[PDB]
Amino acid sequence: MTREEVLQKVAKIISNHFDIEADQVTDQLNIKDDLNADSISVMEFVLELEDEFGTEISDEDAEKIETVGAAVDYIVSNS
Repeated sequence: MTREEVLQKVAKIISNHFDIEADQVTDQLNIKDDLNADSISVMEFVLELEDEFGTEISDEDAEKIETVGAAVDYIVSNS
């Protein structure tokens, strides 16, 4: 629910789904681009995060909030 739990989970699920480093994952390293994750996948990642954390993610911002920081900064700031 907090920035910690969220940041961790996201970093884990992401570092687990892709071949990125859970330690390298930085706000300046968008996974969507870095990993080049597909578009459809976004519909899934944006869901799990919205479910686990329990927050509504817009359809537009959902295209920007696809980075380590762009994610937590959204889930947290949104609460």
